[PDB]
Amino acid sequence: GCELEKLHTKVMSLCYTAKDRLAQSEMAKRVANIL
Amino acid sequence: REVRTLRGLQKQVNSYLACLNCLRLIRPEYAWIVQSQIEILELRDLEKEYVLAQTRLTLAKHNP
Repeated sequence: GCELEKLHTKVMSLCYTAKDRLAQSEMAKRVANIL
Repeated sequence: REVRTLRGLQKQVNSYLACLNCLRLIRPEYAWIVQSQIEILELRDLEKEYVLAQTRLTLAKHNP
């Protein structure tokens, strides 16, 4: 799901630091889920 | 580290050498830990743990 969303974001960009930031946000979300 | 200490310090030095060699093998790519950003910055913190161990051993050698 999250990976698919990232792919969609990449497609939007096509038509990356921002991508890295998004990945970091996803990691934070995962950490929150773990908590 | 969790089970017990002391003679594990020399093993932790070997483990730092292993992690440093693995980092040299994988120079441009990042990799994340779970149970995240435990790349190059925390590896510099493990290097600080090694220097703390070296100083403790040198202080220990000056006692006898």
